[PDB]
Amino acid sequence: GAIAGFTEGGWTGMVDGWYGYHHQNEQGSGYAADQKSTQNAINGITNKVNSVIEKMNTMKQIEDKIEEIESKIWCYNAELLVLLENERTLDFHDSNVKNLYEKVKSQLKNNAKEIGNGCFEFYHKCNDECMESVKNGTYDYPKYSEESKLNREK
Amino acid sequence: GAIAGFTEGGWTGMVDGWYGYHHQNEQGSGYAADQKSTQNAINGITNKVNSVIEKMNTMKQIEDKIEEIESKIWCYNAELLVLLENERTLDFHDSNVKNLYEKVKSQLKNNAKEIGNGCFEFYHKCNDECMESVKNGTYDYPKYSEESKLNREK
Amino acid sequence: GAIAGFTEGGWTGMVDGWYGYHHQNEQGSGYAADQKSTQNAINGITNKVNSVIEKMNTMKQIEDKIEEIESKIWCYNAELLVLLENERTLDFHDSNVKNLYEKVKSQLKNNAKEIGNGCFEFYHKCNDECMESVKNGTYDYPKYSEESKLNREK
Amino acid sequence: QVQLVQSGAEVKKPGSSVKVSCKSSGGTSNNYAISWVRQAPGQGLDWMGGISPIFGSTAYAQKFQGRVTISADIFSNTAYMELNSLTSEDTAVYFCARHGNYYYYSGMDVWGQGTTVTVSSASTKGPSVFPLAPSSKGTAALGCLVKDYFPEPVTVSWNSGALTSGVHTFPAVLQSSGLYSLSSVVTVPSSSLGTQTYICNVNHKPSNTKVDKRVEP
Amino acid sequence: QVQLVQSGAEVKKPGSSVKVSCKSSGGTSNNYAISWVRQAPGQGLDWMGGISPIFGSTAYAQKFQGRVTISADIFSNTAYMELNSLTSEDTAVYFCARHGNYYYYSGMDVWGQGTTVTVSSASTKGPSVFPLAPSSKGTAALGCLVKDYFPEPVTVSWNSGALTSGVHTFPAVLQSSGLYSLSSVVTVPSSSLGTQTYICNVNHKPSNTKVDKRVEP
Amino acid sequence: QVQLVQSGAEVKKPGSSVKVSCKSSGGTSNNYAISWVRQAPGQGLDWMGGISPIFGSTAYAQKFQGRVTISADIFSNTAYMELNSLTSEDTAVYFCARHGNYYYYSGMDVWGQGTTVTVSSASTKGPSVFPLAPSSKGTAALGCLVKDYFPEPVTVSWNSGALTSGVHTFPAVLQSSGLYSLSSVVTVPSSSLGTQTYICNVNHKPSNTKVDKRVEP
Amino acid sequence: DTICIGYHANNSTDTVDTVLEKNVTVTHSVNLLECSAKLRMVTGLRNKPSKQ
Amino acid sequence: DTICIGYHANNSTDTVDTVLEKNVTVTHSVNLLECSAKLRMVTGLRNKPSKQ
Amino acid sequence: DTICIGYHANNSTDTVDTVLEKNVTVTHSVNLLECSAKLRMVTGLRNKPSKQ
Amino acid sequence: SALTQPPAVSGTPGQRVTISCSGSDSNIGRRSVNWYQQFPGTAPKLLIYSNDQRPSVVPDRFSGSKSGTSASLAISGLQSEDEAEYYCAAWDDSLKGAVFGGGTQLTVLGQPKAAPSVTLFPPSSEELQANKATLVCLISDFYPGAVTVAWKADSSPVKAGVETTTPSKQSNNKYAASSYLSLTPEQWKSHRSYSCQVTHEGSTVEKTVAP
Amino acid sequence: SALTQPPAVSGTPGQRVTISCSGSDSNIGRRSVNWYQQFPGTAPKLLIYSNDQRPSVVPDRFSGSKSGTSASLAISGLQSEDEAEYYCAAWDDSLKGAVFGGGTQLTVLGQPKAAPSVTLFPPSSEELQANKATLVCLISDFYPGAVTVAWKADSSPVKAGVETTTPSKQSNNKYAASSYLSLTPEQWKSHRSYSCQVTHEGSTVEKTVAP
Amino acid sequence: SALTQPPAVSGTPGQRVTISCSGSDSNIGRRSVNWYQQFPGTAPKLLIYSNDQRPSVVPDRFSGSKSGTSASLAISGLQSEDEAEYYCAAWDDSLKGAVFGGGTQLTVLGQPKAAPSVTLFPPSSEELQANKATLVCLISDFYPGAVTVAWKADSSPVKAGVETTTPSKQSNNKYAASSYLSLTPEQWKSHRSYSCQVTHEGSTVEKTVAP
Repeated sequence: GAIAGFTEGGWTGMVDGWYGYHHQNEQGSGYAADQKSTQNAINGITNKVNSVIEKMNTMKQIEDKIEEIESKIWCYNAELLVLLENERTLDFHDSNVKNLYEKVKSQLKNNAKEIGNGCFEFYHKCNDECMESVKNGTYDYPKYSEESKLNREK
Repeated sequence: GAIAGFTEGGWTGMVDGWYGYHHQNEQGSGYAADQKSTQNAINGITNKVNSVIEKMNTMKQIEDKIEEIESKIWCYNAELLVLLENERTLDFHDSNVKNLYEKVKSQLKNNAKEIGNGCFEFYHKCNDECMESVKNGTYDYPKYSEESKLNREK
Repeated sequence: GAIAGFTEGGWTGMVDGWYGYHHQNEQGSGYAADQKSTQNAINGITNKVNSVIEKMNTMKQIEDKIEEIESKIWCYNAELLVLLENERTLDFHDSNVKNLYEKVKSQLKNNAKEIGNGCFEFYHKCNDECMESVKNGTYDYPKYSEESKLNREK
Repeated sequence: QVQLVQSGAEVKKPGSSVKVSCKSSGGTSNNYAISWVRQAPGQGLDWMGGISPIFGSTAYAQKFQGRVTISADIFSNTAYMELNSLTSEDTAVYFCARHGNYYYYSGMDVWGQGTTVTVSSASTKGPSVFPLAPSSKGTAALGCLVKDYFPEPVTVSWNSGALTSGVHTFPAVLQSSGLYSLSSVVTVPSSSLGTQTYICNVNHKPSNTKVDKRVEP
Repeated sequence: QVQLVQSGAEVKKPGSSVKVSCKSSGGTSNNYAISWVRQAPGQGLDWMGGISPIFGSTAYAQKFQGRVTISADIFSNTAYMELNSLTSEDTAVYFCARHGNYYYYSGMDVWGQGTTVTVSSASTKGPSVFPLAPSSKGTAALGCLVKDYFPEPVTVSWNSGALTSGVHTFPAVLQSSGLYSLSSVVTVPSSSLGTQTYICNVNHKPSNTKVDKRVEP
Repeated sequence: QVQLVQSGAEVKKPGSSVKVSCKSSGGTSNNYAISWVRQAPGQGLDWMGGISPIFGSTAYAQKFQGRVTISADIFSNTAYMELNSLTSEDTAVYFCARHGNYYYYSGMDVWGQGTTVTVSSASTKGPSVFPLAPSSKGTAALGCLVKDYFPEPVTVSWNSGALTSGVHTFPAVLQSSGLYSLSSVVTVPSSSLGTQTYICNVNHKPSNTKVDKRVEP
Repeated sequence: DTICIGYHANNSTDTVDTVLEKNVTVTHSVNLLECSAKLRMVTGLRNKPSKQ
Repeated sequence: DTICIGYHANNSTDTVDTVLEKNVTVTHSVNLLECSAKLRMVTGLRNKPSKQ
Repeated sequence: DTICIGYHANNSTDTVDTVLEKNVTVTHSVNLLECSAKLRMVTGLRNKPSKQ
Repeated sequence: SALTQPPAVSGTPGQRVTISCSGSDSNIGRRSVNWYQQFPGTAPKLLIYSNDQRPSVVPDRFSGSKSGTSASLAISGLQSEDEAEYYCAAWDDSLKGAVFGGGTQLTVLGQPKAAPSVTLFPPSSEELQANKATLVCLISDFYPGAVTVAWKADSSPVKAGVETTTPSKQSNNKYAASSYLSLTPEQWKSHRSYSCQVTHEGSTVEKTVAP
Repeated sequence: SALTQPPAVSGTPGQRVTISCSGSDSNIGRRSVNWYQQFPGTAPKLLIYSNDQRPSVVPDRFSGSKSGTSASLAISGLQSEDEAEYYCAAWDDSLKGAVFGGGTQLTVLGQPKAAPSVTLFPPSSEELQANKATLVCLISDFYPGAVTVAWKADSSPVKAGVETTTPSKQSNNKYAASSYLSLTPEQWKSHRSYSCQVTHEGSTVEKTVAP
Repeated sequence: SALTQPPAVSGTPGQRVTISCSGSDSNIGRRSVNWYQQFPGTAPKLLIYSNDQRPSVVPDRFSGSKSGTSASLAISGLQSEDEAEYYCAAWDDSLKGAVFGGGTQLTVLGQPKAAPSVTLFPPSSEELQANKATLVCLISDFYPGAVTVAWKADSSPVKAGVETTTPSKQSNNKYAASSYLSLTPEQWKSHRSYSCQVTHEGSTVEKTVAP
């Protein structure tokens, strides 16, 4: 109905990256994904892959019964090393984007304050101008502390 | 002393099923377990079992030293596949019964409201009549919205 | 800047043990670690170690190809049994010290009350006298209920 | 296609113990509660208890409490019932039954063939079978006489169960000496007389006597 | 030192399909988006689509949608493009390109050598090479004549790529019979005349003809 | 029944280094802090440092900081102490001790036999043992003379430690030449004279001389 | 009035191991060994009885 | 006005297993088998689409 | 006045792997190899130092 | 036993008759009742569960109700194949056990007198060689069930060695019985002929065998 | 195609000239533009990305700007090695695809007339034995590019069998072309001598071969 | 060293005497003190820990107190087997190290004069064959400890080659000492007889050996 924020789901509409943002100032909607950390994630994610795939490959029935032994081991050996990095690929994701929260609670300060759900309503009105600076990591706050300090009044 | 609710423990007294309810209207106590989802749980739980047990079973000292090799592998192989589905049998449980919460927060609406602990006090008085309908999944709410809307007054 | 409490970090300054306390009455600072449960932790921790290390150790290329087979198994077998008790060594830690919370919420009662972070401010003034009794497990509360009940006034 | 297949009938002397098995053939019943109910000859049903192996419940009737042990093997899809300190009142036919669900409130919807358990001071002996020639009468009568067997019960089939029409197998009689005897007969047409042969299957587990005799003109 | 190495040129008749490979040699590009862009002879660049294997995106140009399939093998660090229902307009040179990042907005920074794909009703035949003797002229001229080859294109090198200076290899001509022919020449000094030898390498994949003839006085 | 068993005495010349081991025999001490404390001859106790392997603490006395390394092997239940840049003041007896708990505040409750470490400019030589005949005197005296050994210390036992009563082993004397010598004697009864034999065990590790001579009439 | 939703508990002393945790007591499980002698598989839920 | 930080979701039906959990649907993964026939490795994130 | 309960931290740079997580820095562990060269076992706790 | 049923019921073909089950608050009063069907010597089949609910195989003519502390079941268009005993059942919370009714035997208003096929069997030949003589009179084809058989040596009756079974139902349900005459070949060598005499509802049928 | 470029540009060595790219709101208007360089027969190289950003290998003389709905690039101190075609590119959200400009061909104000080296090649000897005769006139060393070659048998021209290529750039860039004279050894056995005649900007060069 | 102890103490059998330990705020002042026992040449035993706490093996006669910045220990019913040195110990936070007292030597009011058993040992026979002669005078059985031994060749003393040990405690504790006479078989061949002369508290004992 409305939109979202993390807590209750991811964003089908955001396609520019794994992680990223979207804003609604009075101009209009528009999903904008974070190239910043979507990249350095993938790079490591990519590095986890080959690091996994680097491990693939090192009396008649004796030979067979052995052949089937390491057909057995290796095949579960893999299964072992699949569930592992899979789970920890997935704590790596959720980690990053709570890190992509500290993102600007260490920047948006007290100008918006947690809606709870993972969104923010500004004591400001933040145009393209402004969300871009957030996205840039630019977001100053001598900005216009004052009005928000006033706007705070609410 | 009082009774309970999930948060701080399970119910020794409830024996009719894994998951289920208990109510205290002015008539009297009585644990009533949810056949609904206790069954479809077990069915899957049961299906997890045989799916596990389907995997059991596929120069002098060479033969032995091999025999003891897959005595070794298989025996830990199992140990592997025991801790796994055990843990995820146990996220399956807790999952279901938070699902057995959404149960009627998507039904009890705002007529009772979360005690916190996992119980509810009605802005209503809900007799056998009424808890049965909850249990049935019947629980209408043109019921008597009004009085609760009044009762809400509190 | 200030000090801490669990929630946002452990204590570099506390060296007397794994788990333990520190207090600030008007006398002065001083980290005091809990020998009580730091010991019975280690003892079990120690017992987990040897229990792990008790498992170490039970046609030409046939012999080798086998030798390398259990070089393979055992070496990952270990790797298996390392991540396991490592993770559950680490739920054992966090468990203990929430147990080292119930410690005196089942003792400090309502004389201090949760700062949230894992510290306490007393409706009392608790000198060396007093924190020692906490540390001892002595901490009575016919103590001086009254003044805290008054101090509570705040 | 699930069916419950119970072990064959057993007979033991009093004070001894017996274990009865119920195999879920064609699938598993582990996700169901299975109950044991006994029917003494010409008597009503009596609940003994039940087990729901995956659910984790094992229940007992109050009267049979402490004397009966009910168990299940999930691997083999087989549930077992064992009764101890047998007396003459424990002589009965024992059924295994599956409830509609994991619990005992639900109706029992798949039933075993039933297993006869007989408590008698006694020493088991095997039957001797002798043909009953098509002496009497488009229709004719032939049979097998089952002689001297202890204790009950015995099953009879003809030609490996291939023979199905017009066969009636009689109740046993208990003689003064104390031994059972019986006859099994089937009336089949007179037309095949001479060409076609009749063969008898007699089996009774306590003796585990499974015995064959063929009837000739 | 990453470079993208594409399979050699292919020629297939219309309505058939072709698969082109791009190998990331000297490293992986899996953490990058790779796009396929085509340039028809003397024409502008045309985006066909792209894939980012680890990110999980596969994108297609609208005009080529449903006709093109782009894939990657993470193990081999190779990306593949396959086009179907070929027609004459699909005759072109196909490049593989790596974006600056995991996505297609970023600039394409590593480029393959390019692969020529020719759509012609035709039956592939191999070239015959004949030496062009240092007949003409401190400087001299020698060459190889590449005769009767279908379809385009052919690569020529001299003495295993060892020979680099003053070599010019000509464009082909399409004869009335419909077959390509070409000459390759290099002007090298007259000083080594008699002592030192020149060797020719001619290869063209559709025929997969790689052919060698050495030129003598 | 835990006991700490230290390696035997060692002697090394100054500026060299020595490693001393303390084995927890009959169990593990890994869950305990173990400290190293040294006692120079006729001097007070001196804390060198300690280690608590499972807890993760390794502590050093300030004076010995940077010169001493204390380590533990959890597998072998053995803790090690190594001192470097030896000088004459480092000549002493070194003990290993277990605290009451994982930490160093607690009392040291199991003590090793102690290991003697001697720092001397010197070249180790082995002792020669010669019997001391029961010449002198219901009581008699016999002994072994330990001759020419460097450096200290030597252990003497009689008949494999089987012989326990009335044995006194003397302090060594340092001769003008600079070599130690000693005698060991035991007074035992005169009654067994002729029939029963006495055997001597002499061992001192720096030489690792363990030497046997039996005394005869 | 009130209604509560709950899960089963009992007096079972049976225990199992999980990847994450050790010797958890649960109300019911089946034992798979008709080697190293440790293979209990859980069917029931975590055993956390009320008190009274 | 508002700004939200979000993660990707899509219409992928692909699923993987983790130590802890089974058949989780994720937006993208690579398949490693160029034996027991179960070896999918995740690259994408947990697939939890909004709704509208 | 206040009292706080805390756990140890230090300047250890040592790290281990768990089922769930990778290279966690912990205050103390023992190394078991007196093969694939990865077998550190933790004894200490997660290393999460205050700051000042 | 906790549940109450009439010992026996009867009905005419096609009529509706009903069987009642009375329990206390401990069983039916708070829990559902299931009722079961038994044909002789075979296992039960489930007809109704959850008070009024009916199973896939069962005819609509069976239908149910339960009220208060009692439950009852009506069989409409009663038919002859329905001849069997049916049992009420329920969970009992006091017993923490399943309970059954005493049982009710249903009879369908009989069909006319039908005379027996009697068959008498000879010593098998091996059996006389074995030490044996036995006569088997198989009395078959009878309807409704209780009669007496008297056996003669010559034309004279023999009391000794005679054991006669009490009647049993055939599969399409009318009755058959067995009586055996035990005795040794000398008894046989000596005789006559032997006969088994069946008299039904006052009318007698006989068959004879001779050595 | 979504992006607009002039078809061709020219410049003198050392001058600054600029090439423009016009798009709509769907491409450049909301997204960055990348522009590419193509020398003939080889793959493109990336010069600028993210509007004004410049790659490590590229000379500062290239620099960029984009405005509103259009973008343009200036090449200062234009030099001869720069002779090539360069393409604008951008992401298009409507297309959800990458787009390219039509392309712009850059010409550097030519350098003086340079005459060709012409080389004519003989039938290889195996080739006459093979059924064959072919003459290869390799016309090389030419600057700027388009001329005509006429071939004679004796001193008389031959129209039949002549195929002449359209000109191509050499690697340090001036042009060369190929023409082939096809025909069978009898044609060859019979003749004369053969010649390839190249005339450039009205002046003719000839070489001759004889059997 | 941080902790203060009297160098030596004495007591009569049965009396109570006390030994003190003074530290500063850095050690005992904020932490518990442990004190240790040493008998000569052997390892220490722990007597008290945590100020006043007593170990399972230790007699109640030992008991403890510590006050302020000092600690002291009383031994009641002092007995002779108690003769040994005992050390105070504590953790020091400034040093972040364990500290020990200087040590205190306990003496029990002596028991009466006891004369020595002196034993003189002959060259072992192999030893004279080996190049050797040595005399071993074993002076044993002595109480309390310090005396002088002078040795004679004939009846004349020999200064050269004589090395005499300083006294040592036996295991049930009274003292013994060793003196050796070194010298070569010619010295031996030549002589007389040899004697070791022990004089204790002014009274002399002698034993003699001859070749």
